[PDB]
Amino acid sequence: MELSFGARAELPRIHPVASKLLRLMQKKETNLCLSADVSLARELLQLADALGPSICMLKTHVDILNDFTLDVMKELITLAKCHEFLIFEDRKFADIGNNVKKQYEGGIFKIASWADLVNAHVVPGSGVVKGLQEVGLPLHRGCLLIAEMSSTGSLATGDYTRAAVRMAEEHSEFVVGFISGSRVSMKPEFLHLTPGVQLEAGGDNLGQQYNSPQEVIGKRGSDIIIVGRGIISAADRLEAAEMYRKAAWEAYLSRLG
Amino acid sequence: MELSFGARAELPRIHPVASKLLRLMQKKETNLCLSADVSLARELLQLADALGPSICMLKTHVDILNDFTLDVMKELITLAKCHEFLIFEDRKFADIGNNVKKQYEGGIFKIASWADLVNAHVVPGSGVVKGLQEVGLPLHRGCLLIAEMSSTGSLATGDYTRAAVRMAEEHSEFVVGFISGSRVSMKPEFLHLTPGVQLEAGGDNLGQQYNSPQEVIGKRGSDIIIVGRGIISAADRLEAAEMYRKAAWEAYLSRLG
Ligand SMILES: O=c1ccn([C@H]2C[C@H](O)[C@@H](COP(=O)(O)O)O2)c(=O)[nH]1
Ligand SMILES: O=c1ccn([C@H]2C[C@H](O)[C@@H](COP(=O)(O)O)O2)c(=O)[nH]1
Ligand code: PRO
Ligand code: PRO
Repeated sequence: MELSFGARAELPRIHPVASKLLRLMQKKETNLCLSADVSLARELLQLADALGPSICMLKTHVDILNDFTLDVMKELITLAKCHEFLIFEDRKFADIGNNVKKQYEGGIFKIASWADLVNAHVVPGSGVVKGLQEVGLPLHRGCLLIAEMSSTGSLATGDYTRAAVRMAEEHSEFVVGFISGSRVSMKPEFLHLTPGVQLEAGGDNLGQQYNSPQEVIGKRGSDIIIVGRGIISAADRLEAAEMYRKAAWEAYLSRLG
Repeated sequence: MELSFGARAELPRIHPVASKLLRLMQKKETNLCLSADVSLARELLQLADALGPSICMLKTHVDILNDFTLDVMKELITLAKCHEFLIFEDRKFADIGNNVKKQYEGGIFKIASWADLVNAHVVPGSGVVKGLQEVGLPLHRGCLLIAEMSSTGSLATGDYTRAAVRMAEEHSEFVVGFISGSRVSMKPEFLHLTPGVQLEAGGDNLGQQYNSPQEVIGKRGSDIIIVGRGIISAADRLEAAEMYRKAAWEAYLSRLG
């Protein structure tokens, strides 16, 4: 009884941000999130424009953007609306509730003003979600909980993963899914996004480990692949994005049957 | 065989940042870290100047500082040198190694350029330390690992805490201690800093829980208290800082015997 992305977008308990995302995934035949891990605004915006049609989401990394301004984010929003993708900020919210509330809304980045999605670690307990929600729910935003990590020695396993799933399921008005390596929730309203993805086997020199789109979407049951260096270190980033999109999309279609 | 702060500063395996910190704690009779959770540079700098003599450390929160500039941090460094306290940035590094390396060195904040200490969550595995170390060791910086958290529902317990201690003990060239609620390492070279501290019992509305300086330094064996609202919401923040300093210092002296 596995539903297509387009049918999941209509589920009774679906969050509006998840619904918007699932609808554009189905329309564009993409379940690829670009991890835009670049330090220059011009490169961020040129990638967003050229790859926009091929992606369902762009993961920003504002903490490394040397020439960040709120105007850069305005131009990114224009591209996101034009090409139809969501903006997901990488910042790892992972503090007591009172702190994440202020980190999400304020400072120089004003993340909640432009990010459709943010992610949080569950280690502080559910106050991390409650603090974020106090800013995000009035703004009609969503959050992803980090239930598993792709890196060597990850402690997001076993009971920790189970606690992340429970915290999501109990905060479904704001939490729309997970960063995970696999399907972790049985409820189809939740999105599973998986980083640590490359076409070829391997890793990096600092604990990253890769699995293929076919493995993580097809066998492990995740919904979306998050891809950084597999695309951004390639010469032709458009062609690379298309190879990842086609891989993730076919893997989804084959599992759906 | 519990050693004073001044003797711990001379231990063979002590990290230079820890040694500097332990020496000024002993000299100034303070084991208080101010959590400067304010949004205005003028308030940050006025607190740093007036409370500098009473603290061993100031925990900055640059992600909420509405008028951050690197010049603000230069003026903070002048005060830190004048009054003799370390600068500890609150940012919860909690990503794969390749990402934390860039987050620590770059973007608009350039944290490694001005922060003596940073803290990291251990959930990603030891790549989080290896990535930070690649920037921090050349800069002669130190790191604290979050082994326990003060908030309700914290998952930093049991095997997770044990993994944080092992990761610290195996990366002693860069990791100088812990954010924890108690002594977690038996090795006296490591510093234990404890947030969630107030003179009175209670908590906040978003999962924070408080224990007293006497409990966390005296009974639980921690070295330093981290105090935010107990000081910054008080009318006279200097008097409040002095009450917390005297509480934490006496608790340390009584345990030492
Ligand atoms: O468990 C996690 C959570 C986030 N990520 C983030 C970190 C980076 O920004 C991307 C992965 O980038 P890549 O260049 O594909 O290795 O996703 C991760 O790789 N693993
Ligand atoms: O486990 C932790 C780790 C960091 N903190 C940080 C969060 C805040 O910046 C301070 C606590 O501030 P306070 O106002 O004293 O509740 O320390 C914490 O409270 N608990
Ligand atoms: O056999 C394997 O696991 C890998 C997957 C990507 C290419 N070959
Ligand atoms: O009895 C207690 O635990 C609390 C501690 C702070 C003041 N009274």
